[PDB]
Amino acid sequence: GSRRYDSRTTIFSPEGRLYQVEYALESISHAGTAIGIMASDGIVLAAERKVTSTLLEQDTSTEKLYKLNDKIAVAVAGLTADAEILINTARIHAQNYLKTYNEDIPVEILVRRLSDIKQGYTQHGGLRPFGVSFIYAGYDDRYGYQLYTSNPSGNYTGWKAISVGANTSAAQTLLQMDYKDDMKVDDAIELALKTLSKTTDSSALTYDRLEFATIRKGANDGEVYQKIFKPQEIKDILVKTGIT
Amino acid sequence: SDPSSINGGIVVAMTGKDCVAIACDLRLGSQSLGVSNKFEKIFHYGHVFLGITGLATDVTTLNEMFRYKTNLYKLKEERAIEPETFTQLVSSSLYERRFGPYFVGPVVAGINSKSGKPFIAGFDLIGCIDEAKDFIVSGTASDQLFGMCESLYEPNLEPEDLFETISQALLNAADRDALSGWGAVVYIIKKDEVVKRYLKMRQD
Amino acid sequence: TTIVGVKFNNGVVIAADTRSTQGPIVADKNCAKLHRISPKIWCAGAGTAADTEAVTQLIGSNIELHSLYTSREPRVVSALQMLKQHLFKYQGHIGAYLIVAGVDPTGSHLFSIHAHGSTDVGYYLSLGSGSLAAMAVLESHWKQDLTKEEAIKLASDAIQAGIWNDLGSGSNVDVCVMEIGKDAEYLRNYLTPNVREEKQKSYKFPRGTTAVLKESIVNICD
Amino acid sequence: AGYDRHITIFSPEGRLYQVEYAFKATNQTNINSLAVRGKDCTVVISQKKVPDKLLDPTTVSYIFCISRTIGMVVNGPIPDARNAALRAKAEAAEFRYKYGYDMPCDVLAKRMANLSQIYTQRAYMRPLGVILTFVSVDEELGPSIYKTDPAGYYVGYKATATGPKQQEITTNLENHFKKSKIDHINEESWEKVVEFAITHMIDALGTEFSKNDLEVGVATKDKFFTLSAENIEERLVAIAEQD
Amino acid sequence: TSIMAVTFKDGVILGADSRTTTGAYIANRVTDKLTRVHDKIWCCRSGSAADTQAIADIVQYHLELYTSQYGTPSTETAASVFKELCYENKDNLTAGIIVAGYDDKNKGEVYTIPLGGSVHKLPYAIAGSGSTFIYGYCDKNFRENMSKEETVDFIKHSLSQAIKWDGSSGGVIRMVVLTAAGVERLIFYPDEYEQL
Amino acid sequence: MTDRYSFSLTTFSPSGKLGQIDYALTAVKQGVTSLGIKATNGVVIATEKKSSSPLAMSETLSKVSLLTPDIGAVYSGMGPDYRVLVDKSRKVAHTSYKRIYGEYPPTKLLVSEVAKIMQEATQSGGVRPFGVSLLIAGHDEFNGFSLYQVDPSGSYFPWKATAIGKGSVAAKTFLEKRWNDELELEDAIHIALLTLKESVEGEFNGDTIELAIIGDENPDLLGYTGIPTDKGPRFRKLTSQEINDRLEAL
Amino acid sequence: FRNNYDGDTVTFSPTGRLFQVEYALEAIKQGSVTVGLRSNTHAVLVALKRNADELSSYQKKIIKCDEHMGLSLAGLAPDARVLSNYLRQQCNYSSLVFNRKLAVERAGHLLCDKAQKNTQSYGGRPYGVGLLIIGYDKSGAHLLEFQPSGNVTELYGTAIGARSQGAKTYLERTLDTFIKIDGNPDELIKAGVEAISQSLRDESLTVDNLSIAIVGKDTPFTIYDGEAVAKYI
Amino acid sequence: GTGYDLSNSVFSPDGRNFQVEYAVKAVENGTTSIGIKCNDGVVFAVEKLITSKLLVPQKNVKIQVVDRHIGCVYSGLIPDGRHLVNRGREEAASFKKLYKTPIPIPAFADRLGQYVQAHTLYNSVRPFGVSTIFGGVDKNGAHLYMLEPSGSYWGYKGAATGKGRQSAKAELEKLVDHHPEGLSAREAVKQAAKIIYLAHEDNKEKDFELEISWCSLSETNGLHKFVKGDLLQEAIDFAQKEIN
Ligand SMILES: *[C@@H](CS(C)(=O)=O)[C@H](Cc1ccc(CN)cc1)NC(=O)[C@H](CC(C)C)NC(=O)[C@H](CC(C)C)NC(=O)[C@H](Cc1ccccc1)N=[N+]=[N-]
Repeated sequence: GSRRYDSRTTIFSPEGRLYQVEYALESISHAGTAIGIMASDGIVLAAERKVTSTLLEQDTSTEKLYKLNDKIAVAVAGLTADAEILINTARIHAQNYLKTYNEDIPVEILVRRLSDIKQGYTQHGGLRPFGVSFIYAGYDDRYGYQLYTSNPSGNYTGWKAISVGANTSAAQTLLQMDYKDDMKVDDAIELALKTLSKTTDSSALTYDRLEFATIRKGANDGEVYQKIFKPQEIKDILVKTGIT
Repeated sequence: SDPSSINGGIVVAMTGKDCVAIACDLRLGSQSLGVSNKFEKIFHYGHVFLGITGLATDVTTLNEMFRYKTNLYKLKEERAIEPETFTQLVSSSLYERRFGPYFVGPVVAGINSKSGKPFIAGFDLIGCIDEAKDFIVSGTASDQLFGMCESLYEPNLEPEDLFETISQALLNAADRDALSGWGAVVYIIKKDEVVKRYLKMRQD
Repeated sequence: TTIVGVKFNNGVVIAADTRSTQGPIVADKNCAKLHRISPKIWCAGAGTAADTEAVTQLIGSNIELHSLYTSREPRVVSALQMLKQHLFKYQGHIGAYLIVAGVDPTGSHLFSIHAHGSTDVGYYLSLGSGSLAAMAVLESHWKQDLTKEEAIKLASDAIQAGIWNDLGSGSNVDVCVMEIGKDAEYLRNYLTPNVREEKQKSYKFPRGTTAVLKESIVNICD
Repeated sequence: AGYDRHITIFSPEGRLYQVEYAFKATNQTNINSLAVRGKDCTVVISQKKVPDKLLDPTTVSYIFCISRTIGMVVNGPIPDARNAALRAKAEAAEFRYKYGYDMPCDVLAKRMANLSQIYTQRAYMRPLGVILTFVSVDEELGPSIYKTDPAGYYVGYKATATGPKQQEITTNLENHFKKSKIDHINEESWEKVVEFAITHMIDALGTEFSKNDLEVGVATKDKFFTLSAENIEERLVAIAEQD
Repeated sequence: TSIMAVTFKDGVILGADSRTTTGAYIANRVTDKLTRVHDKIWCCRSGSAADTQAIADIVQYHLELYTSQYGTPSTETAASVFKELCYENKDNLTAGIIVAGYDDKNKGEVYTIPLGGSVHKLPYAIAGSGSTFIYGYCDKNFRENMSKEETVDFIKHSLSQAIKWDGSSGGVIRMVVLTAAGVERLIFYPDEYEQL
Repeated sequence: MTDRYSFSLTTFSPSGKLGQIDYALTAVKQGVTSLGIKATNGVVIATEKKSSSPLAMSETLSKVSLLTPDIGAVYSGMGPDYRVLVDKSRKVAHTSYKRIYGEYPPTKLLVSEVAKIMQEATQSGGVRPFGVSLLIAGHDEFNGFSLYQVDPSGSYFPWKATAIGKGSVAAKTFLEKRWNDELELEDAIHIALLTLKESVEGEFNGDTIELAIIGDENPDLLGYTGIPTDKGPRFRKLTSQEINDRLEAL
Repeated sequence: FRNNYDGDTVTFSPTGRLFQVEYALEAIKQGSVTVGLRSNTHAVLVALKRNADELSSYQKKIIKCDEHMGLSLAGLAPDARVLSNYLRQQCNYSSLVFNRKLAVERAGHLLCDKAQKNTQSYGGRPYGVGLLIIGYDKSGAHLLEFQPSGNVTELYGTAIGARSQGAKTYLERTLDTFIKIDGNPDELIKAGVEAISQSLRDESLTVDNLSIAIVGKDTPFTIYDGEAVAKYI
Repeated sequence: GTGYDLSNSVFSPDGRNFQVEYAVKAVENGTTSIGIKCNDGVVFAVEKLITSKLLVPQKNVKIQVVDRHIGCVYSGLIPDGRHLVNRGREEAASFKKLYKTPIPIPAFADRLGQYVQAHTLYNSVRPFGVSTIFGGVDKNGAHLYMLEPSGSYWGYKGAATGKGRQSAKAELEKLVDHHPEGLSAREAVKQAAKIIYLAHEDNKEKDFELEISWCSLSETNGLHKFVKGDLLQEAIDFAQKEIN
């Protein structure tokens, strides 16, 4: 019958490992590096664009940084198409919660639900897992500023500073070296740019190869504001930090 | 028996010179018994305003539905919805429930952000678009509102003058209806600012 | 409602009134009853207005997809077959009474569809509450081989009969001419014989007439 | 890994071997066929080979009457041919019922090509090892030839040929249209267009035919029909009184 | 509605009026009730216009698919397809259909299908609201193996009386002749048949 | 009977590569060269009509297809896979958008819908990925003019100018030299014909070249007059004559 | 060769054989022997029951389908339960709907068609049991042999299972004798006991070992076990 | 490479379906059966290998009737042949229910043809291990057909399949040449008996039983009937006379 061509995506190895999960994590380790850093007064999302050309339109481009909610945003590492499938369902779940309780969905509940969908493809279905790793930056009135990460296994953890994609071992060592608990967002913006510039496989870190986002509660407002940095805004902050 | 006469309430919209106005009463009732004097019937999603009359459970449901839909719209389009586009969204959403309809009379009011053109629209319970240039009325005192608007209305009224027109059209129509009144609220919508005013009226 | 359809020597013309009613109350004094299925196939609605609007837009959407699939101009028989089979399926619950007309690679056509799914074919047709007033004019002035100008005049006179004599109809006359060789011309408000006279008094209130309890500015920008 | 040649999945080269082998199954019958357009007609000639004496010659056919207007000649095994024939007839009747007018030749071709594309993408449905040539006189396009393959590819033709000796017939027709400068056979009656198709069939293949060696299908305004053995015999007498 | 089909020496002729009414109003006075389901198989429609049009369209679809596979269907086959739709959906349909077709072997045949969904093969059949008034006339005037001229006169005189008494019937008398020669359309105007 | 292929045919290899995607991209590289250039007041998409036979009519096979009156698409790779995607893209423009909002989808969203269909062909049971890359050019009120490239993986990225297929590497390099942010539509068409010439081996005329533009509204292609807001489609396919006139000024 | 084409029943071999069907037939030859034989008035089933241990019971081999029909099994017992239960339903359907006793010939056609469906579809396995169906209908006494391949044959006498060739050769020789045993059930049973003893090799047929069933002209299908088969040993 | 013969719907490098060809081998191994089209009907005949004296004579009927005018005979896997007839009986009943008239033979031939062809399209189903010779009398004359495991069928003057198909086809070809005017129903029954006896030499090791059936317009009123009693013995004697 059809049994002959079955790869068996949801089976254990003799060691107790999940083949497709391990190989999907190997796929992500080649994708552009995404870094999230939590500060006392906000969260910083930074991402390095993989493969760029002179004729690539950057102003309309969005491949790694996505807006799920007015308070929650994500950094993408892996397959862009596979990410958008999960991103769309996450946006629906956020709106389902708001329709049910008349309140914005707490960050963890959205993260857990997406991780459970990723888990589903690991245990049943016979389908390949999503080759995507997310970094969740969000705010709710319970835990305040939160930073999560999720991978093809369906496992999620909280972080003060985390990196996904290429050169994670090098990036995590640099972050663990220069991070402090009383950091400001402006300091966290600088750290993210310094860590990426040192882990870059390319020659120099320019604005056309970067995506930047901050989630801050503006002191002159009292509400949480998301700011996806424009090509010019990334170009400005690149000069101020001392990279040019 | 009639689901459009259990709770009561009225909504009226009017266009002016570079401005639109939408007004509603605050009464929530159960037949003859008055229950609440705070039930607002006008909602907004970005710069587009929507006033809903009829069965209150459906008024709340549709508001939660259109908040749900405009939020997902804003995330995909990367822009706020326009009054013309939202009108079509309401129309298609109501007709989706053709043989099990929401007992409502929705009213869309707003100004297009790109053209600066004033826009108002009305619907029946199954989604037929009534796009009039002058005024749109809905509710238990729709007959009274039609008579007030047809007489008082004149084209190209200034924001300050349009307020007086819509407020007097709402107040006098509500006083001839047993299921309407118990306070009122008027929205004055411009390209840059929107003013919300609570009206002083009879409480009987 | 009052809607008509008249065929002439080189095409077909449809006309309608512009009155929309909620029982005895006029909701829209100038509504568009002439809808477009495809560029050269137009439709006139009668009965449940939401039903006529949605059934025209659904078939119009499917006709466009069929046109792109077949690489051919939409046919009136196709719109007719898709409308009747849809309406028959719902046993007349979708209260859509339509006069469908248009020109295609096969020629000029004029049909009328009822809510239950039944279809008719003729040179002159009428539907709505002013159908009998319109038909009376059509049965008195129609002749074979009409010119474009004669067909517009006959269809316009039929709508006027519905406007003056039927209470469910009034206001303006909308006309759409569809000639075999040319583009379809939609004449919005072809006649306006019902302009409301200037009011005897201006009812502009002096500023500060209405009593206000509370005032605040609404936040629109996110 | 080596199962890329067993099911319809991509090979390292970006090829689909099951589709390629389905093309090879089309020449299993060893039958050649050609299609030409007249001034207001379309004619298909196909080789008729009856090897066994126990066979009923009247039942041996590769030309099908799909609808009143559309006819189809098939190159490939007869079980797959009749599978495509029954489906085309079902699609033709359904189109007329749903859309009120007879399905055009190019539309049916596109529909059958879309179905063939599905077998190219989905694993459980094998491709049909047949090449379908649809012919009719369309009410909008006139005389039409549209041919579909196991790959799901389809295109219109001025004239076409299919079979093991396809290239010999193709180049023969190519050279004629380079000479005539027109894209059709300039002839009023279909009989002479049938005569043209038989003549060029003989010139390309280098073989003479009897009344039982050929199979002819003619498409005219509002009708497609197939010629009997005596109708072909009359056509073979006419070409003999020229050479 | 007044519909009839009469078999004769050379084949069969179908006859119908042109009136469709919505109460007392004549919505269409030039209706064609004689519907083609196959080249030489036609039907007479009575009852609900929406029902009869939908049934006739499905039968025409079935017979077209039949011709593609098995060739020209018989009149009995066409009547069976009509019957299958009428009988199986008897609770939802109001359709009185007379099926009349020409065969080269069977000559002219008539099958009437009343409301219940039964089949009745007859030399001639009358149906519709106006047919009740001509039961006595048709039974006394019908002969088997009449000429084309005689059959046209028989139907013309019968339907004229049916139109005269029945308010639901009227307009013009339409006829379709089915023989080996082909298909012929006939039409008779009020100024002719009213004074018979 | 019944589809027993409920499992994925595309799986992750030990190296992390998705084999069937890589092989689908290989099939695109074998395909005929197609390009797209975005100007200030329009977008142009062009390809070569590689005629499989001189007897075959090249007009009956359109490689450039209209999706909405303002959006067009071109491809490189497997022809049959493109044709079914066009049918799905046209339908999803109505079902997922037009029947809801009463208007046609913006270019970015329709591209996102096409990308979703192609993504599902990578993950769903018993299917292979589409062996095509698409260049979708369109216009909408709030975004202006845009050009997108959709890959077999379902990944899409916006372009100022790009090419896909046989000589895509050589064509993109030439496009990098000639493109600027001040190009007019006529300039973009001129560069398009220059870039495509290097890929074309044989005859280079209006009969062998297929070209379409997304520019100004065409009231003459609307089919009706009377409604002021309706001004016509922005998508326009250039005729064989219109191409030949611009080839003389090469 | 064989290893590549014996994975499932859906696959043919290069020679045109179905090995999964052939492996299912091997399950019969492993099973205990059972003998069927008939005359013009009666039909008899004689079955040798098999025990696992000397502490275990001798597993039943004969199942009653209806008042006029029954069968003996050889091979997988649960597969015989499924097929006998289906035959019980088909005999029941004919009696309730048509008030008609199901013909033994038609009963064989139903078992043939049910076993065939397991040999053409993927996922399914062939039945691993052979059946000997006896019955008295409107056309007299009958005996049928069922095979997992789907093949059903009407026979005067037969035997299936281990060493069943010994009994089959006996019945082929005694053919002219037992076909004429009419109006005497005791002599027909003894002929079947003499048949089953030809297949003996390990032990001799004892009281709790022997199983005999009979159906005929004025005899409803009844199974005799233990004390009731003592006068035949 | 190899392995193209393991799965059903798989095309081999030379465009062949081996699983279908393997099913033909099951037919060739099977018993010989023939069909003769006469002047106003058809005659079917089949060999019945007597395995032992235990087989009850004239009981194990192989030839089957579809509707009341179609006769079917097959060679190879008998259970597969019964499955095809069951489908044909349902297919004939479906035709009569909708169209009133009994199903035409060319119409019935395609119905079996499409059904057998369907079993060559999937790897979840196995091809039929039978070649079926069938036919009868309808509106316009008599018809004879032979259906192959591939789904391929044609009209036949004389059909033969099984163990001794070559000996049968040789005898059938002699009849077509010597009788261009057309054999009669009486003669076809006698001749069918001879052909089976002559084709039995390919299986002369085992004793056999002869079974004949016919459907003639003048002899059986166009209804399928079995040859029994005197006419059967007359045919047996005609064969036993010309075998020596
Ligand atoms: C003339 C039809 S008639 C029946 O011959 O008088 C007009 C036709 C029309 C067609 C298209 C447009 C363009 N959108 C406008 C008008 N028909 C009407 O005026 C109908 C008359 C009904 C059938 C009595 N009125 C309506 O459709 C109105 C729409 C208003 C709000 C613009 N709606 C209704 O009357 C709703 C009917 C209804 C009630 C319960 C369930 C479903 C439908 N009632 N409300 N509200």
